[PDB]
Amino acid sequence: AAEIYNKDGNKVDLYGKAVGLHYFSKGNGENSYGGNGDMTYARLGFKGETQINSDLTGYGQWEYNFQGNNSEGADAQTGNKTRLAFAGLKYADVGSFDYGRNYGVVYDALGYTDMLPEFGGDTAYSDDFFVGRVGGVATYRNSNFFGLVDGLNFAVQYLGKNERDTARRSNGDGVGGSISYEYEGFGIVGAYGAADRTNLQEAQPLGNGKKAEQWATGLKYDANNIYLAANYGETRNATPITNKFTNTSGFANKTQDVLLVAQYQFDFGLRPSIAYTKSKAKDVEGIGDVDLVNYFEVGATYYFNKNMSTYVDYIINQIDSDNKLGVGSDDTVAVGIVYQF
Amino acid sequence: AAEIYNKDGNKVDLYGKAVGLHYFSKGNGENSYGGNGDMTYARLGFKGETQINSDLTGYGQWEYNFQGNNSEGADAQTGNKTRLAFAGLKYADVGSFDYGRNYGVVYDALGYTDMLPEFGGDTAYSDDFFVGRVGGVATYRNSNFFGLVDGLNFAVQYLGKNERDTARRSNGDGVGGSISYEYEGFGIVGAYGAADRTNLQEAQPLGNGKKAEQWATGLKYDANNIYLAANYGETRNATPITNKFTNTSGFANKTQDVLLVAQYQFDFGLRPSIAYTKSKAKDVEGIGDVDLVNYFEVGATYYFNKNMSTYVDYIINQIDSDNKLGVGSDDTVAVGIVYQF
Amino acid sequence: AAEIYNKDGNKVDLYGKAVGLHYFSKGNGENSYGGNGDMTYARLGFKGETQINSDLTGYGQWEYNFQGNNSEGADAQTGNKTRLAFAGLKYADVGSFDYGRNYGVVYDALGYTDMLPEFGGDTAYSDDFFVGRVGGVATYRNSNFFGLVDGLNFAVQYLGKNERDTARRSNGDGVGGSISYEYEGFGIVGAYGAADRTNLQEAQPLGNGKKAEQWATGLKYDANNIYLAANYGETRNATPITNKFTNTSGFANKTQDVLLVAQYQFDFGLRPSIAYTKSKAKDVEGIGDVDLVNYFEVGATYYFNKNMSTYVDYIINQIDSDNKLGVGSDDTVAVGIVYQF
Ligand SMILES: CCCCCCCCOCCOCCOCCO
Ligand SMILES: CCCCCCCCOCCOCCOCCO
Ligand SMILES: CCCCCCCCOCCOCCOCCO
Ligand SMILES: CCCCCCCCOCCOCCOCCO
Ligand SMILES: CCCCCCCCOCCOCCOCCO
Ligand SMILES: CCCCCCCCOCCOCCOCCO
Ligand SMILES: [Mg+2]
Ligand SMILES: [Mg+2]
Ligand SMILES: [Mg+2]
Ligand code: NA
Ligand code: NA
Ligand code: NA
Repeated sequence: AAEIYNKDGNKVDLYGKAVGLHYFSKGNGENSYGGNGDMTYARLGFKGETQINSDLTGYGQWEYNFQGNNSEGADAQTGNKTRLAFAGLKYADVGSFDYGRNYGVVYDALGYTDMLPEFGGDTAYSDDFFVGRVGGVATYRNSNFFGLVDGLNFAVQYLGKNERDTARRSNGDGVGGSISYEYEGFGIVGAYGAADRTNLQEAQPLGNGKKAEQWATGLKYDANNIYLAANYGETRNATPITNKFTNTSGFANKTQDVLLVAQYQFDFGLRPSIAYTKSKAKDVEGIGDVDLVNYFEVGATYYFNKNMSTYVDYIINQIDSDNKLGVGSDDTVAVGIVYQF
Repeated sequence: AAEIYNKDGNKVDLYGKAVGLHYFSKGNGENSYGGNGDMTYARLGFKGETQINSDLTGYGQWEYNFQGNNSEGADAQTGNKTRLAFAGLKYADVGSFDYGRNYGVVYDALGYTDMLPEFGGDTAYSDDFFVGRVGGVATYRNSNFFGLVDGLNFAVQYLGKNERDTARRSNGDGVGGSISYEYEGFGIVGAYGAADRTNLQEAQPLGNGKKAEQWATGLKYDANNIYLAANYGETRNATPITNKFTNTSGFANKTQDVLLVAQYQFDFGLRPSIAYTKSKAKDVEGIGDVDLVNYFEVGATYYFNKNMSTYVDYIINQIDSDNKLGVGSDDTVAVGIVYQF
Repeated sequence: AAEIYNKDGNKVDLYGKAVGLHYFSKGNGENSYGGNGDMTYARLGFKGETQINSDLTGYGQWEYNFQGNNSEGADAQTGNKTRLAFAGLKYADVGSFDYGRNYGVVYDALGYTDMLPEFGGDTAYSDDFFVGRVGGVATYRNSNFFGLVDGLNFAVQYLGKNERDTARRSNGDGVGGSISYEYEGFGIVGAYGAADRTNLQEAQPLGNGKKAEQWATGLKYDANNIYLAANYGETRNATPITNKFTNTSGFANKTQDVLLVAQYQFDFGLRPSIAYTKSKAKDVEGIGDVDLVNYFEVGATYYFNKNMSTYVDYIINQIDSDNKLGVGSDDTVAVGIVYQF
């Protein structure tokens, strides 16, 4: 970001990017992984930190998504939203605490493989308990275990109920945590969270139970110009799904999720990527097992410098044309050009 | 704010804050003063001023509210809006003039008690003629009476008609003004404004008449680490109300409004607050007298520095369970953590 | 704008303005050129550029419109939108390429007369193929013809299909280009673009054909404190129209468009303006010829400096009261005060 202020212990960055982005899929993209057409968007945000005393810092962050693929007519606001808005306090060797809209603690694990040029991170749904950005989350984090164990971190998070007007975007009270260890270029992590479901969620035809659960483990290697990561995750009554045939909606009673990525960064800027993502629903009403996501990725980002890049991301979709939920089976390739600051 | 530009007589500040905020009320908060659940939000704005010559400055300001308690789904924009957008000119000892969306001149008085950690300021409704932020307002202000009387200020404001698609947010043409005097830590102020009502407003079942009127007086003391203030106000056909029982809506034929606040700022950061707010509707159709607001406040803000604070604000709601308009009778307590720049 | 960052070859400007703005027209403005009432708005944007090496720069830009004439109620978002969002690369003497939401290439011509204090530029519709801002546009530009011919520029633009939920805001694939030559204070330009229409567009009662076409030529003189410009343009199946009598909608089978402007900039700040704009629809179903726009403009901007200005813009509307499409026939005058940075 661009440091717009640095005095008296307070630093503030404005940050953002403009992403010229286009998806190419068969026909109207209706049956594809990512869709088709212009997908241009921009981001803007601020990130501030104040040194309160030697041991205490305060911080806050806000981040917004502005779609650049809408007309200036009545659809102008489609897909626009606040991504993050939180504030907190960090006290040396004791931990940090923040509250607001922020990443759910299971993303402490899922973030490991969420590194593809355009796609990937498919199981880190927004407004989905602990796996993505979510509102009303209070998060305690500790780095290097009170300063005693270098590389050992943990987090505990309280998720406050959000009774919204859709089952998809709602949640009940919940709690979760994570622990990670980093060592010589490697990181390993485990995260788990459980929460009440709301009545509206329970009322949906797909998915059954009073609690939602999510956990994931991850390994990454991030050194020597290589980035390699693997996630496994499982969820109960937590992953949102829709049956396009019956026009029903709800949550998968269970999923088993696998994500893999490998990338290499050449000195001259090129960063090729390959990945695999498979999210498998189980015990789905009227169906049993059904794939939600299943693809191989081949892509590349070319970095001109830390402000400018382009990329192509090809998704070789393995979902078949007779997927029992109606999941699209066609490939999608994204091409993007990115200015960021 | 953060000064992002200062050359050739032009200074521009970017400013903002991230407010992690949660309300706690009985049950679903449906019958409470403030509601219940996550209430996180962020603000962003700019404020600019150009020195045109020795005697003339130009200025402009824009300010936005981004809710942080919405999902990234279809409710993403709920409660998002521009709070201020105006530009003006100030000519030494003659006065300033600005036009756009800005505070109505009666807020020159009501601002005195609008100082609680989270709540308070209940009668300074937005889009309500002269008491809060409102669109299309042209405002002339004079400080120290043409430079002749230190501490003596006055304002005159023309309110342009806003025919909106709700009675609640509309207004006709109007005019108002205020005068204030500050002396040795004290301020006293009086403000009055009157405006035409629109046909849509006249058509509502609650409230009757062709003119809306609002006035308020205020005293404050702001010195020696103390802040104490009192407002009295009266309105005619101006305060918006709803009868939850009859599902009718409109404006109170009259209100009488009292707001009191007392705060003390300790050197180490703590700023306790106590307050009282009672807004009383009179001659309401089918009812006569009915309280709209009636509570005692006890709260505190802890300031770490000028960038970081936390607060708790407890509203001891005195509205009774049989309030004839259906006003909520339950208490609400807010807890907030704030980073601002 | 305000340069918020300048290190390592990357420069970023934050920019914006607050425009206090009011329109005055007969009655409710329903039958006027511009409407009536408060029209205050604000703009915010960023514009970045990174020097990648001696010959290569990357850049990005985002720009937003925040209306300041809405209430903070349910109409809060009306007329808010992203105006621009794109990123690109410029390689010395070879050209630049950008993609995202940007000006259609025919605006390379229409921009010449789009210089009035408040109005004007009437044929540069947004989301209208090549004449205004539009989504999904890939644009190649060359300055000084590969460095061989000073003042000679050209552009080629690919317009990607946007199938939106309104005919008005949609378009099919298209291509266009422009060429301009500047010399001794003068500029001349020609621009043309053609694109497929979508099925939804073809389905509208007004307008008939599979292709939309737009072209325009322009001359400007911009020197010696004078600004004078002329545009001529023609369109096929491209200009959006509505018959208020039949409540039908679509596109004009053809238009012929003329825009003229002349302005002079006095040293002390005053910049008077006169203009003429006439857009004439032809072969309109059930009507034949009908004027869409037809007015003379007289106005002035007073510049205090590069940050602060005021203006008045008077539109002498020549549309007659029996216009066969229901186009408003009444005058409109805008008064504005502008702070910008
Ligand atoms: C002390 C550190 C705490 C780390 C807790 C997590 C341990 C597991 O390592 C996760 C490696 O990824 C494995 C992905 O397959 C998952 C199958 O169960
Ligand atoms: C870290 C990730 C490791 C994964 C290895 C990636 C290999 C790329 O996969 C190529 C599979 O092509 C199969 C083509 O099927 C098309 C059927 O319609
Ligand atoms: C020369 C300065 C002009 C000030 C005009 C206002 C005078 C009144 O003082 C306001 C003090 O608050 C009293 C609150 O009770 C109101 C009851 O009427
Ligand atoms: C500047 C303000 C001066 C106001 C003094 C504030 C005193 C705090 O009020 C405490 C009242 O408690 C009454 C409890 O009733 C509960 C009934 O459900
Ligand atoms: C080599 C430079 C290329 C320029 C191509 C455009 C040439 C025409 O000049 C445009 C002057 O405005 C005339 C407006 O009337 C239009 C009537 O046809
Ligand atoms: C560069 C532009 C050159 C155009 C010259 C502008 C002259 C201003 O026009 C004055 C026309 O007034 C006609 C009044 O009709 C009113 C009927 O309701
Ligand atoms: Mg279950
Ligand atoms: Mg009355
Ligand atoms: Mg035709
Ligand atoms: Na169910
Ligand atoms: Na009435
Ligand atoms: Na047609």
